[PDB]
Amino acid sequence: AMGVLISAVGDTDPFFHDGALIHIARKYRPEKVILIFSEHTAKKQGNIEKALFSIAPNYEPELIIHPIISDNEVHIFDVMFQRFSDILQEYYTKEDEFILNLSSATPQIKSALFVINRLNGINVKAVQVSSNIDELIEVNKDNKVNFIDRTIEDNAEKFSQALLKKTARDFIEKFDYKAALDILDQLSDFPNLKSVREEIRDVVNCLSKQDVPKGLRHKKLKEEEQKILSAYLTIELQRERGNVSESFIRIKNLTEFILEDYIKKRYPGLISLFDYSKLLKATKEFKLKRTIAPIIDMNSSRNLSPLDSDAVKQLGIAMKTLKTLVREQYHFSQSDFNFYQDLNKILLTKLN
Amino acid sequence: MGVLISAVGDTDPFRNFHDGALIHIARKYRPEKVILIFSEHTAKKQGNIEKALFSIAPNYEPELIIHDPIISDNEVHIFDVMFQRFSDILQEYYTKEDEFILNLSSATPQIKSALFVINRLNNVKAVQVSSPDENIDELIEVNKDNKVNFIDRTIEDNFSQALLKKTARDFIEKFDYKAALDILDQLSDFPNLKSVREEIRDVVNCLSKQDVPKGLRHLKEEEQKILSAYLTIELQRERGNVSESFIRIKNLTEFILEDYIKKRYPGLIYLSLFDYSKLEFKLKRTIAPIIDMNSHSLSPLDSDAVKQLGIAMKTLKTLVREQYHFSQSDFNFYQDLNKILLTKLN
Repeated sequence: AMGVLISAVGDTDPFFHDGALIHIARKYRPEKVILIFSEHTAKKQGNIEKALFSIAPNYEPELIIHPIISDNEVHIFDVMFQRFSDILQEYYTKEDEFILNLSSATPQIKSALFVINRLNGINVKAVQVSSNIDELIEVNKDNKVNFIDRTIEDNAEKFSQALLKKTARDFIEKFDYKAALDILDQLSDFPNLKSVREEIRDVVNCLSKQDVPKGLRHKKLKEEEQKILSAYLTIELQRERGNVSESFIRIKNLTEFILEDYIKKRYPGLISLFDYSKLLKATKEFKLKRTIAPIIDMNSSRNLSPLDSDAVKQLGIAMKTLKTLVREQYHFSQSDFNFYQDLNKILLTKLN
Repeated sequence: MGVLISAVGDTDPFRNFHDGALIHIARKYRPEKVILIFSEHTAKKQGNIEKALFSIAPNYEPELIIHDPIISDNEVHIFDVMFQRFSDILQEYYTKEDEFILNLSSATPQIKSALFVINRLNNVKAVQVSSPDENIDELIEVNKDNKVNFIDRTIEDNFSQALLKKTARDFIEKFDYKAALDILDQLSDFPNLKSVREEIRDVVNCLSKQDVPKGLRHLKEEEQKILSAYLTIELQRERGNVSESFIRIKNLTEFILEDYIKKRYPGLIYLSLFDYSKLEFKLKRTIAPIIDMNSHSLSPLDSDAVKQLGIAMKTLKTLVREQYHFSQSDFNFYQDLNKILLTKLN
């Protein structure tokens, strides 16, 4: 990797103490002295060099002269950004660092450098500087090894990630872990990366597989619990999203899973929903038939290739009878019915 | 409402022959809310700026907002300081309903920079006006651009939205309509925007309730369905919802194997797939894999089952095309819609 200072050369460069460029270049000690001079920054072409080189021998750089800058369009706003946005675009800096040495030059440039660096969503440093050719280049106030380095970098989020974060966040809170996941995998290194990713990752993987997610692998009463929880929220979570045709499947599963669970106990089996429906009466069932009814009104009603509109309610009304249904047959908890709410709350706040 | 948050700089109106940034910019884009945050120096020309503004032309005098806090002359040349000072100013009136211009010309250059910084970083726009006390009427009357016909050198340049766009692209390119939708939903107005959304929405809506997308509605009535369901199943596999495939495939075969014996011999004898498997010695060798997926209890799918979710897809795929001639002109619908969509977004 090498360091390229994609920095211009205004009135300040190169000159008791040196100029932002001199300092900028001198302090960061790079391997690419990118210089995009302008109409006035012609003159300084001559000495600017003599400065950069003559600072210290046996420390030789790349001094690449930039399309001269536009003696008129060097105080033009959007132009400044357009030129520079290109200038940055030129040397993409795949595996090197850009020294956006935007401390010196014409206002527009300075502003523009910043907006570039600050915008520029990747590893590229934006920088500032706080305030006889060979003659001056001898008595330079920072012409030694151990000098007061006034160079101080920006150290921002890049703001690229900002949108990324926000935009990925809104999905996690939107209940869309798949969305969130992808968002996140784009996101460049960040502490709470692992915890966001790893978390999202475990949630993702688990859901698809049809296992308990190995996060909500809580101390439940065997598979029947974990799975019974895992499903119970697979449908809930699901219903949260969109898949209003997922419900039917999930429910009709559980509607059975538990249906067979209770039947397995009361009147030990001793052998569809109509198998439930019939079994309900004769086999120590009465109150369960009321419960299991609407549940079994949806599954039969659901059944062509059309989709009713009262079903959009029947789904809802199905859920309460499926939530309520499970609470009875198994005594879970609202503390353990927040699995993902927690996940989201730990998650969201881990994002922040 | 169009409300420009303009600085109150020294070269205000009375800035030579032509009109002066503030008043200049203001006229050009005729705003309804002439937002002005005036600092210590510019505090003098507080009244004048009112005269010129209003005296620019009648039947177009907006309610101007004198900035709530006086600007301090310690933040004149103030670099980042003004950036903050700006940062808050913008935040004060988010007015996502309305739109804003950040007058490039304003006053101290730092405040300028900030005004830019504010605008670049992130609904409201801004453009400066390229170059050429107590005058009052003297200034206004003999104004060099003080007449309806004037040269509009106030020309502004034209990021986050772009980034969001691409962000939302990939989702469409991943075949995630909900995603794409979302990132669109928030997105602002654009030329393709309507269509990119409109279709997206119709496809989500179309996929939502058991019906067939507007586009996909081009075959007979049912054939639309028999097929318009399939691509459902195909879209499924795309985004790893393996769980959905089984019941789609299942519903698929039988919706067809039945709608195939409807005419090839009405028969009576829910009609389970086990029933169809009995009722065509040749057919009963092609729909074997679909009957292989017949045989869970809250349990998961072993590594192998994900294969079955595939051989069956080849079972149902070839099953679709065989019994109904459709052609790869159909089962590219979404392959195209991607390309239409993506082309569109461009």
